[PDB]
Amino acid sequence: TLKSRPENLSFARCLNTTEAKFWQTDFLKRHTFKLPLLITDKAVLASKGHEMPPDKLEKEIMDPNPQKSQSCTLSTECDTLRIDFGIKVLPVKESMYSCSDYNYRTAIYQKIDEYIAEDGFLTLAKRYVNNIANARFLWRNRKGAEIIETIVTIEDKEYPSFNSKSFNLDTFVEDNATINEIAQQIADTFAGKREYLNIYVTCFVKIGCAMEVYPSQEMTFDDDDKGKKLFKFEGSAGMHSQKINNALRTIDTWYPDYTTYEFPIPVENYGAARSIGIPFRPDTKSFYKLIDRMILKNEDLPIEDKHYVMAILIRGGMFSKKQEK
Amino acid sequence: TLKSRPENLSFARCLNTTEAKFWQTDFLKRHTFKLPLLITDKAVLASKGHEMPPDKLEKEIMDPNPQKSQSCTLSTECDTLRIDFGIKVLPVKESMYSCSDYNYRTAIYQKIDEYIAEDGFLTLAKRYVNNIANARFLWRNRKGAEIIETIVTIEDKEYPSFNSKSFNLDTFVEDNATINEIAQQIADTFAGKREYLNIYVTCFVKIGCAMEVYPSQEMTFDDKGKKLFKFEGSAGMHSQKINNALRTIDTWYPDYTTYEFPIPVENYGAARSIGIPFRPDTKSFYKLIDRMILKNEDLPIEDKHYVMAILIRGGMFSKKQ
Amino acid sequence: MMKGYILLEKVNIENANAFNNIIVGIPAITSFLGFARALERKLNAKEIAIRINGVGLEFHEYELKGYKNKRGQYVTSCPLPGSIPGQNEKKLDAHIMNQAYIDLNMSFLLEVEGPHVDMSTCKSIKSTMETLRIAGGIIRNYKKIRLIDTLADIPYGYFLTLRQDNLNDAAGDDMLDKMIHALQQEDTLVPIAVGFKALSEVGHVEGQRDPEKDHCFVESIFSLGGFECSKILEDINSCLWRYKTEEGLYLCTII
Amino acid sequence: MLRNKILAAIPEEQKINKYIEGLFQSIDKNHLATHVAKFTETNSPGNIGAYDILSSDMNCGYLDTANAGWKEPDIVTNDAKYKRPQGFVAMEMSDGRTVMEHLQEDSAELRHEMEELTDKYDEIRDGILNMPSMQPYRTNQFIKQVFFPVGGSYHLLSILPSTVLNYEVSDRLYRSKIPKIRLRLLSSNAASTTGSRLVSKNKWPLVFQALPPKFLEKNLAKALDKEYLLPDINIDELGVDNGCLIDEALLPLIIDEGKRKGEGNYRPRHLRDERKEETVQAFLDKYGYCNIPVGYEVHHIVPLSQGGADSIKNMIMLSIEHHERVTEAHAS
DNA sequence: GTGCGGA
DNA sequence: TGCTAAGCGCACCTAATTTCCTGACGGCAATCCGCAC
Repeated sequence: TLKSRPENLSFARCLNTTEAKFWQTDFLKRHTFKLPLLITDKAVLASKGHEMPPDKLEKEIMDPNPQKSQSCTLSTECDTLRIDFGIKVLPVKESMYSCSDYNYRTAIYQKIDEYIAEDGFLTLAKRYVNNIANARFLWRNRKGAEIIETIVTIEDKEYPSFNSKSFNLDTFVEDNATINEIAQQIADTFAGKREYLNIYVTCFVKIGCAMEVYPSQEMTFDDDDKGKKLFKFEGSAGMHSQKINNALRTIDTWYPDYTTYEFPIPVENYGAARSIGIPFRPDTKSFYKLIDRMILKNEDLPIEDKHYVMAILIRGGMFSKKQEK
Repeated sequence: TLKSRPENLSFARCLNTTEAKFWQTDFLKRHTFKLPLLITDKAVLASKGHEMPPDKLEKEIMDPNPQKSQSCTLSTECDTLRIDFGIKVLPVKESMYSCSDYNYRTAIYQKIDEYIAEDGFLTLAKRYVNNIANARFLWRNRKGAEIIETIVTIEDKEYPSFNSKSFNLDTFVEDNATINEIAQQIADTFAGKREYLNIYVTCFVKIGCAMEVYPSQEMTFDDKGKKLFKFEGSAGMHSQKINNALRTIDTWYPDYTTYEFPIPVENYGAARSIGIPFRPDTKSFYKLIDRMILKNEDLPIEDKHYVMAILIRGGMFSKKQ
Repeated sequence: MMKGYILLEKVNIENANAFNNIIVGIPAITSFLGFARALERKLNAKEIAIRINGVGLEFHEYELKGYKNKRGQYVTSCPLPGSIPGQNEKKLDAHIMNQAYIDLNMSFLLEVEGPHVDMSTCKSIKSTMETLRIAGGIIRNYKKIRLIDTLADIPYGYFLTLRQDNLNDAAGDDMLDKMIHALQQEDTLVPIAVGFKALSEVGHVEGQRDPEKDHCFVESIFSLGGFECSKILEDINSCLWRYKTEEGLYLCTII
Repeated sequence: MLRNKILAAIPEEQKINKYIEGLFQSIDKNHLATHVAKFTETNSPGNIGAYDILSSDMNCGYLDTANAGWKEPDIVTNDAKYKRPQGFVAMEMSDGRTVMEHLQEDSAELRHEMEELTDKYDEIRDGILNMPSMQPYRTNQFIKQVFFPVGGSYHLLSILPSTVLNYEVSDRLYRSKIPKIRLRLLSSNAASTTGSRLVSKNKWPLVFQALPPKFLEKNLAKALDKEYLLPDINIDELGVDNGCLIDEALLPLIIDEGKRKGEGNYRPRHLRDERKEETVQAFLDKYGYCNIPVGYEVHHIVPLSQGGADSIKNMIMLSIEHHERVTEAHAS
């Protein structure tokens, strides 16, 4: 009989993503031609329009406010944006880097094998390939585009392309042949029948000629300068890997109140999405209580809770007992 | 049931404007001929004519003053300035970047739907197309011009031209057919019946041969001279300066009958030109948005025009606790 | 029963750890030697007997995550923190600790000793390197895995070597003053971390990662290093890092 | 004085009782240390650390905490609540000296000042002069644990950071010209959570910079040299029968495409993609022939020497008489 | 679910 | 498809002085704390 989670248990990511690099193109010559995209320096003159106490308002309502910033825009002769990144898929059971107790290892390996037996990592993989098909990794670069085109290459086989403006960001499709064929290979990589899979993703966004591209913004703490700082990857603009992965993990539609709020949330340990300030899974349908009901008090759970637990184990983290002194 | 504004509220722009690039042409051959315009480096010798205390003035009144500068002029064979920029129009209900409470989102969406139910974003859009029609984005390049012509292109249709020296800068026209035709599409883009709209604007300014052109100047922060804006090697203008000249549409401030001129749309109504704040206590954005959403009161239509104009401009509107 | 050299050529590592409590820069040498040991341990579970006994570290390009100010100094950047286990795990904003990350392109020279060292070993290393990390960073791509014989089959780059003589023969009154003076005299040297030193005795405590091994509390030790090109080098053996263990000291040295 | 001070740090008499009463209930919860654990993650349960008072070597090859010249020890608690002693032994007195130096000699300068403000200076001084040492007793998930090979087996090692060494690198680098980096990530409230005096005083430390030399730093120039160009014409539907240029007037098109793309991009050899035979094999497949139709040659429409991809797209098969034309024009 | 305690 | 083999490419001397290098206003709001009660 096992009574508490082990003193040291850790997991690693099974979906590893690389940083993205941005380019500019032309749409009718998008398979032959590419130019670099660079970040520029912009300084502005503003007015004080923040909410101030009434004493300070009488003294500071009409005062100048210079600030420093940075910007990124396309040229006057190019109308498209090209984004290239890559994903590495690794097996789940070989991603346990630490486990102090041996019986917990045996029990969790038995539970993952029973999950391979029934729904062998196919539904979750279908949702992850969908979140590549609708292009949610474009966050503010998806607003105001005429054509969005996404191409997925596995090994040396280029798959047929996607029109990413024909998918809704609230429904998951389970009847497209290309999505099913990628999802089967990702399921086989997750289940142990393969050992590694490398995916390459290229996206083309047509926004207009001299329009604004929105790169990722860095979190830096300096006291002399306080301005907007954007990501520069090898001299050119880019997006972080964490941004692209949050977009990919937005697959959760099994939280306790989904009939009121009807959007999918990211997969987290307490359902803490950064958009809404109240957690969605705070006590009874959290990860710790469901894994203490699955393993420690042997009991069959509904399939949605198993989907959530396995998605947390694909995400990774430090899952251990409350540390005592 | 709603007390306070949420702790993280922000909006995004619904009128994204590109930067401007400047060219030089001739007026009779302006449809087949354009040349680049560049910024030159100047240095000038001066006299000490700033105001000084009486002791220093006796010692530094006949001293030379070398200074550095920059300038931009047209050539000897060209007489016309050409400025090109673009505008992207996005919907208003899908421009909400952050909100930490779902009920405030539902309330804001209901008030915007009531706004589309009374006036389908048409008055504001007519004012925005009017500020394209009178060429208010030419700030100092509009003084001393013979002919100003502005052409508006949407998709592959070039709309008929505008004479920008027949529109007054203190009145808004509502009877011009071309303005109405563009404004209806901008209003339908604001409503949500279309997903985007891209407008490209070209303007020709006849000023004469070898006369001066005034670009935008860059801000310096430490301890300086005059630096001018360069966009892809040529002279140009900032997007913020054009966008400020497209938001001078507010004629609903409390003391409009004394000063009869439009001001740009801001939160406390601060006019940098005429040195008076015009919306300081009760008709600011904060009190009106706390009297519209948090107490369910039916405001007059002018205050609704101001609130939707601020929500097309954008900003950070967050409360501490 | 045989000895050779295998070269892992031009590997891209993204987001590797770059903080060792007094140093922000190149990762510690123990991470690279542990990458070599992890490759050895994964190859020996596929029933392929091999033993890596020395690794040479060659550098081609680097990029520190951050920016350079107008005064010429670096300002580091860190990712936004997420949920961290503890007493404040259900909150929306988490704490910000001390961290730094670096991006590297490097090449590795491995001295292998086994019963067979052909190109099937190279194929196995190619099949076993897409499931490992270097420091805490991911491998995006490599160029080619091949056997080498002499110094002229090595690509161009700059190797890292130990310079403990330039630290023991300098200034005085403490070791840190010798470090600062030796860094002020010759400007092409860097401080590196080279292993660990004990702070307790060996035993068993509660809370270990593996509860069946020996345990000791340690502190990191630091030394000096330098860069030499690949076309001014004498021998292969003068750029190979190896393990050495005294009683109370866990080090990495060039003999 | 230690007078006004103990008031600034909050009637005007119940006060001086609150500070001194709050002090004695906490002088048994402050310990001495050279290495602390919550400097890595401030969520480590307990008071785990170490006091290394050993002997220097001075000629060993390595820097440690015992070979440097740390001058001031550190005092550490577990919870900020209990942290008055570190402020108390930090208030400077009249002679520009620290409560610490006066409590080791007992100059009456203090002897006098305390006894009017309290009734228990005797008990307080004994608890700041014989302080217990920090002991390493257990490990947790927040302390970094790694393996190290020792002689056919492995040892598990838990790393504890040094607080006294961090304070002395920052002081000795504020007056120096070797490269350095300042880290500004720790806040004031989180520094107090660590529990140490030397981290709440230096929360933004100065550290060494150890980078490779500066000609090996990434930029846009050393990133456009690892990419290769492809032509803007697809031969598959373009004047060409099965790969061979039938029209002599379409030669100038090849000349102008090669002139346009890869014009001012010279690349030395080390920076050129190899010329694998598989691509001229793969080009022929599409059109058969099993063999080069002699009298014709594969020409990369964009020279693999002025920047071009070794790809099926960047080749077109033209006659030798045509080939002598093109190799001279692009050379010129 | 609170309030403490420093630099 | 071939287009040369050999040698060498100065000794002197210098590179200016004066006067000065602007006055204004301002440089964001939010958050990033364990622990004992």
